[PDB]
Amino acid sequence: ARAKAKTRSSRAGLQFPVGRVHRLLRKGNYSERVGAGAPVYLAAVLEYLTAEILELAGNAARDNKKTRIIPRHLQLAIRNDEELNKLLGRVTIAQGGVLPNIQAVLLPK
Amino acid sequence: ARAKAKTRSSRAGLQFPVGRVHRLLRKGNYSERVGAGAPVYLAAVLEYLTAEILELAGNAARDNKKTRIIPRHLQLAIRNDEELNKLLGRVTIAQGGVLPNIQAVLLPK
Amino acid sequence: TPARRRLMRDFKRMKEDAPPGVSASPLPDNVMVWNAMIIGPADTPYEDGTFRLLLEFDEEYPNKPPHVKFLSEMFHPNVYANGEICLDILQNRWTPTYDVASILTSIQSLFNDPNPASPANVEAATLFKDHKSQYVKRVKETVEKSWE
Amino acid sequence: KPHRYRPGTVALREIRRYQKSTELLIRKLPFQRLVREIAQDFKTDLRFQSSAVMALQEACEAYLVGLFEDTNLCAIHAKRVTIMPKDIQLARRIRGER
Amino acid sequence: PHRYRPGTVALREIRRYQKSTELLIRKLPFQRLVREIAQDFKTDLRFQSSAVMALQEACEAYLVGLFEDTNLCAIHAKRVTIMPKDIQLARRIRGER
Amino acid sequence: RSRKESYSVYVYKVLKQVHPDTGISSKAMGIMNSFVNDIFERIAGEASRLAHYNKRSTITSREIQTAVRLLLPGELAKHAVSEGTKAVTKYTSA
Amino acid sequence: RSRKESYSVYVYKVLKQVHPDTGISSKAMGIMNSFVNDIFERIAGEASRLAHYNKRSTITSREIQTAVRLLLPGELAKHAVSEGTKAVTCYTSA
Amino acid sequence: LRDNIQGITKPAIRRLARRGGVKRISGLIYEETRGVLKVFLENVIRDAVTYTEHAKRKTVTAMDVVYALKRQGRTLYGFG
Amino acid sequence: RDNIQGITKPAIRRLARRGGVKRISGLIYEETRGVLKVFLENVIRDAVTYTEHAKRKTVTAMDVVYALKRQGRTLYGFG
Amino acid sequence: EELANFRTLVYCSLCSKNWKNMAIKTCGHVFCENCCKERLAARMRKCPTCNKAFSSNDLLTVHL
Amino acid sequence: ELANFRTLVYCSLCSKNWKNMAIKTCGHVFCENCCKERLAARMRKCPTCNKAFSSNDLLTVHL
DNA sequence: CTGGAGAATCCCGGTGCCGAGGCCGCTCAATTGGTCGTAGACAGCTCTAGCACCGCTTAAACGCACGTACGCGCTGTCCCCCGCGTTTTAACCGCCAAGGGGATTACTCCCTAGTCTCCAGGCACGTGTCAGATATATACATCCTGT
DNA sequence: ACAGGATGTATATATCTGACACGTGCCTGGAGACTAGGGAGTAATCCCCTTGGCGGTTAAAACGCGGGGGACAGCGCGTACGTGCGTTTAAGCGGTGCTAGAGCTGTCTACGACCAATTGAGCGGCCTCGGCACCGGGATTCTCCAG
Ligand SMILES: [Zn+2]
Ligand SMILES: [Zn+2]
Ligand SMILES: [Zn+2]
Ligand SMILES: [Zn+2]
Repeated sequence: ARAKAKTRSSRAGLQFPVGRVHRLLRKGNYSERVGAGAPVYLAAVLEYLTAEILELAGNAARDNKKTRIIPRHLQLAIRNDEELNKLLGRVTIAQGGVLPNIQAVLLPK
Repeated sequence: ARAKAKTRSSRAGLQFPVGRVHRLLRKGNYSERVGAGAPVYLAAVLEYLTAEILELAGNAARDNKKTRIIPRHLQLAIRNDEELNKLLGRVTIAQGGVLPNIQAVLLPK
Repeated sequence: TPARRRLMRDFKRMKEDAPPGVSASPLPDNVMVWNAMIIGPADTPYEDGTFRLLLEFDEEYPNKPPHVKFLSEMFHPNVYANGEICLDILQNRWTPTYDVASILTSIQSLFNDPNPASPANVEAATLFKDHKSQYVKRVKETVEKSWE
Repeated sequence: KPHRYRPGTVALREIRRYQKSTELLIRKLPFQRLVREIAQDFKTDLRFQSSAVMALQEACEAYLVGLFEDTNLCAIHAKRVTIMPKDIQLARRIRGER
Repeated sequence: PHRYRPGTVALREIRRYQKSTELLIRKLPFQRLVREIAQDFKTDLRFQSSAVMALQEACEAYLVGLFEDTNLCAIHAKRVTIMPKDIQLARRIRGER
Repeated sequence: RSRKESYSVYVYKVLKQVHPDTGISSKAMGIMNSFVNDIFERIAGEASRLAHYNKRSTITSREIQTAVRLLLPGELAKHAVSEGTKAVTKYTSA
Repeated sequence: RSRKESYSVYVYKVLKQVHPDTGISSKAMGIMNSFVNDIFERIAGEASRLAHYNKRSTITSREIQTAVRLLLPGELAKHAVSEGTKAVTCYTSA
Repeated sequence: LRDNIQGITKPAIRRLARRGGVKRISGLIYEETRGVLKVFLENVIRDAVTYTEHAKRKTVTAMDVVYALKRQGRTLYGFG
Repeated sequence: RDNIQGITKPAIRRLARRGGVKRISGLIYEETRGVLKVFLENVIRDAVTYTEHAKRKTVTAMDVVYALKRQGRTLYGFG
Repeated sequence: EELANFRTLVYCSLCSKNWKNMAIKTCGHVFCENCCKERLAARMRKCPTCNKAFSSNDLLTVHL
Repeated sequence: ELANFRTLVYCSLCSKNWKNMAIKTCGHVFCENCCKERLAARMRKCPTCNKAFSSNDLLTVHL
């Protein structure tokens, strides 16, 4: 009978977990101690990046007249966005394929 | 009045310090606990690698009729050895220069 | 294979021209395993002892240093009790040119001339260097046990 | 009268066809046999998870497709449309693999 | 008078500069470039001389490696003269463009 | 009967918050989980290196902000820093 | 008046053990110290990752075995493993 | 198992090149593609087996392959 | 401004000579001094973020070394 | 016996399968290029005979 | 084969002094007497490959 | 350059199915509340080093004229790659079966963290001498034009 | 191909010099001894999933052939880049001066680790229906050869 438990994620207005991020920071052997705002900052950054990629992948899936996001749409969203492409330039996505582009020299004329 | 202190490096027949390596392992936030043989093994590996590079650099210095090793000889020794060149392939050595190689097409004929 | 070729050569060598006080021979079904015994060399407390050894070889002979084990108990500054010997030529100084006969000659020579700079048995080194009488008594008892 | 496309038309159409799909291009069973043969050189009687073999294959087509994209650029730089074994060598040497 | 054919002085320069380890860019004009590249991040920054020297060593090593790669590209294109197409091909293959 | 944790619930909440009438496959959810784990590891490893460089023993929000600046490029970092600062301010105010 | 640590004494001992009549410049010693620190960090970081992957909390000599095998190429790793094993055997025997 | 590199067939290599946007292909490119693939696989599997035998198990898991690829700077998503 | 012109034609030529280049076209001097400034903006931007995190006003050599290591271009001889 | 001696003199003492055709510039010994190269590949830069350190550039081929 | 070995062991020019001196420029091996005689007689060109040689290019060979 | 023929692609409709989406224990992980020691913020002081300026030397950058070597375009040949049809092979799928080995749980014991004391190896600071840089006069190797 | 002249270029000698190798005082970090607790090595058990095999379909691979498109060699031409020489130009070195700010020390307080109790949120299991992949069929477009 202390008080109703309010999540640190709901205190900061986030969807990603703050307690899980704090636990993963504490057991990952990153530092001797972990500050209070570090998990809040990291969860917000992760949620923002997830929202960005999901928005772009949803746009890509909608451009293909589909209602589910498959790895092809994630690959298209990442490789079409200049910022995400450089963020994830060394990443292979399973069942992702490539961007359709043919060199202008190979085209007939 | 307990016993005369013997270094763990002399007990293991090494020149590199075992105690300093153990301290650096313990203060590096690599793991919660550090085994007894880990510093002994790591110091031996470091000593072997330094011995290899120093031997090759001494060979390179004696090929240039000099008795003191400069960074040029270190660069030549590292880039002339096939194994060490791949071990240190992304390493820039200050004041090391390059190796003399001219493409056969550019040579006059 | 040239490895087993060399092993047959060493078979002929150790079967026909075995060095004094030593012997070695592979198994007829496996030239990769050799059981050996050495008669103690002269001018030693180890003299005329029957020190049996088991030698096991691989295809990396003689490119990589193989292992030789004693079939007899060991007590020596450069020899571990478990039959392992602190010798670079099979540990750190491996050479393809070294053969079984040459190895056995080196082994029998180190009986007369130990190299305590490479200590494997600290107790044996201490007895040999500071307590020569106790070391002699222990070696005599050990050689007697080798006979028995 | 037989009908034949000019050399290049079906190549362009299959470039479009294979740049739009996401399937695996190497046959799975021979790729698995190759993986096991290569693994025989490090440890005997190893066992492989199907997901591990699939991960290896997903890595291999991605690597080869990237290498061919670099090879096509080298070939175009040499002012031709046919990729040759020297283009692969140039691409692999510039990236730092050879 | 004496006149060397074009391609001999260049080869001697290649041999000369592949044998030394000196810095090939002048110190002061490089410091001035660093200090203006750094003034759009923070105003009135200060630099250690060792920091500027490390920057110069890194830049010269990077440019020398890029020139080796762009020479390989030119030789692949059956030329001996490098040109910006070669630099662009090298940069694109190494994943910098 | 081990229990394994993932980010599927939160990724699915963000998906329904962004595109309310769009779904996601199981193989795409695994890719998003891999992405979240990879970014978590990158930022945490960079913050640990910053703290070690500055002879600190605590990873605060300042170290994570600096790590985000070092990792994320261009405008992607500028928006992420704003989102992190807003979340920290709201958390401290609540 | 702070005291800073380096590997100069040990590198100089190894140098006089290998080439007894060869010296070394001051700038070459800095490069050797940087090399030693870089290799130490690589091996320690790989061993930490191995221990975390196997859900262990101790870095033993087996983790450094594996880290050396992963990092050093070809015969350079074969000789390094032998040197490490001999040192551990000698340390445990003495 | 022996001579399994020829299972990487000419049409498979052609399809891989077509996905890479290659219009026309020389006949000598196939054997070099086999060579490059063999080198890449020998590099990845050597680390995967090292991870497997450090854990003291006889089965190579997908996580071993993922770690071996992540160690080479070619992180792969979708397998854990 | 105008300090990119301090990277002169002879300096670029001798960098190419150390790289092994036989001859250089005239359109390369403006290409390499743009490549060099892109590289410098990439390195200095990380070095200054290290300095700001340290709450310093001077960019140290170890900050440059960390900025380079962060890009996979580790440098020996400065710490 | 003298034929066996000349076998030893002409053939590489290590391999005993090829003629001596590769000499060490530092210690004056001669072996076969194959054995010298595999010893270099073993990262063993010491003479088989005199154990003096040497390098690849200290190796020179010889004819007859 | 015995005659062949006598030719291999003894210097090609002299057939009486054992081959003990190597030439860095061409890799042939001869004897010190014959090579110094060549040098003193301005016969600084190789017996076999006619390559130039001088006192600096002598390398002693030991079995 | 402008039209038909044919092949491929695209668009629409009907059908099944299995995978995404929702829902219910329940168990463990997140939350709440005190307590305490120490990590880090803050203020003050020191003195190292970074910045600014001035003058002289001169090495290097810059500008111009010439000529030739190389980039580039055009042409022709032929061979090697491609498109296609037919036959051969083995990949793929479905099912069955046996067992090796991954994945847990208990238990114990031995290995390692933590603490206190001691002392010697390594660091900071002087100091002299020898390896190496520099200047100069060579003999020797190399390029280039005329032969 | 060959020879001589002119220009870099390697070599030996002599001289300075400052950086390295060594020696000394001291301190603090490594070593030795002990204690306590939990991390992991070992044994046992369970059952998931890896491997092996067999048979049928058929899709992909292999082989052959005809031809034409591009790779490559050769040749001519003209721009533009290397080379050398004379004229700025500003880099480099030295010397001096000023002061911002890096680095250290000493206090002290907020803050994160630790621990115990509590509860609710997400995980595993379990259904269920609609997005979608596929098959059938018609409409549109792209390529190619004849006109
Ligand atoms: Zn041989
Ligand atoms: Zn020798
Ligand atoms: Zn002679
Ligand atoms: Zn000759």
